Amino acid sequence: AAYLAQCVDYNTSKALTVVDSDSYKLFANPILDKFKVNLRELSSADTTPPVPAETVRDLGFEGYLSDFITGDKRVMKMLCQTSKIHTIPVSRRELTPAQIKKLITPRPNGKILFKRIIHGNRLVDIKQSAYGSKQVFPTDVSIKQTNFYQGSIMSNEQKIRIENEIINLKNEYNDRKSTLDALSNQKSGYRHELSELAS
Amino acid sequence: SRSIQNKKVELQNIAKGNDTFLMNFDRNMDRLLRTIEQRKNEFETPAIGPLGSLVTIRKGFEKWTRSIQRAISSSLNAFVVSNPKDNRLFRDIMRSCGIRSNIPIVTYCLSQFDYSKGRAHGNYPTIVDALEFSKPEIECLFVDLSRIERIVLIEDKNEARNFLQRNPVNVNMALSLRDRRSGFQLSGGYRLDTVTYQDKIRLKVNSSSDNGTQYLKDLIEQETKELQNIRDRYEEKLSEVR
Repeated sequence: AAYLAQCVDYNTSKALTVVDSDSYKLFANPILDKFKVNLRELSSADTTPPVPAETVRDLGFEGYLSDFITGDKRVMKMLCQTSKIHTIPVSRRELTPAQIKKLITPRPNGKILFKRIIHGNRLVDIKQSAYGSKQVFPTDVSIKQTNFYQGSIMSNEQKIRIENEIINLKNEYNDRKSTLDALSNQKSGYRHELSELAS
Repeated sequence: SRSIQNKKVELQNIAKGNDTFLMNFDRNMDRLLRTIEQRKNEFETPAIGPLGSLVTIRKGFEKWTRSIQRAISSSLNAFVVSNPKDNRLFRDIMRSCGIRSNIPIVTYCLSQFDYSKGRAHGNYPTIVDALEFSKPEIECLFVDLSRIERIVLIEDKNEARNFLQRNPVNVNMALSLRDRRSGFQLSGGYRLDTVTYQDKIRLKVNSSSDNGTQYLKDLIEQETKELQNIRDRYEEKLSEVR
């Protein structure tokens, strides 16, 4: 989940998956006016990793972000095409520095092997300056965990507060019921006295 | 009322002058800058900072001065380093000085270069034209990394959509005005995002912080108006019920 949140921005992670731009407009006209929610169009790019997972794992990886998440077919397809999770060699093992520097140097194929990788709890993006020295340069940033993409309680505090509210309201209901019973007893006594007086 | 109080607190903090440009990026950002300057031994390119003085907001763009501030303040935290050893030294100095925030590392030596290869050719002046640049090395680094030379600041939502549909020479991003609280970021021809302007002015603005103080005062006034409207509506409801 942390890897998905790092590779796929939270705006896209909160964005509604839309099949096409036409439906995007047609269903954003009534929705965006009410609630400002990002909409990510279902693209049509590649859905499979560009290279076999063996070559990726030769650097010390495990697989890809596409392999590391599941979910709705259209949403997963949009993630694989727009965000291209399958193009991200993702792992929970940090790469060896030798292979890291091998990736820093452009590969003999003409470019770097990958522009976005995840090793351990860190993410490395390798880019190149458009002009000037145009050095092929990496960038490593630590990856932080999150509870997204997990239908689990963590507002746990809200659950406890609501349970306390349930208990208090049930107790109040029982107390009111007891007061009603007392009122009924008083009414019965009054009616008994009235019957005695009438007799 | 809590939102109004938070806006008042922000107004007081900005007005006191404690929201200094040096501390705008982070409270201990200056500590990190001093440490990298003192520990740029492995840095073939010094991790020069702060870049807000070198990359300041320019007038005529107060419509998205906050939007440009947000964008290039998210992008500004990336400094210039040469080799991954410099990234390790950056992490070491972060652990040493204990900077409250984290600085992304760009492993590219500073160099000055022409960006006319992908210069934006549109009616809207580029972000480079929207920013005062002092150091040519830092200016070139920002242009290359952020691709601001391929961006024209289109001023309206549908105008941005149409202009991106036209796709002139190097037109990728559009920063349109909706209000002083939030604006529009547009890309992809029809991709539109309503983005709230960044409250913390990390990016240096040539205009004094008093503009931010007055903006926060206006925000407080509008939120008090909203509070009054809500209170009156609920008072009407409760009066009818009673």
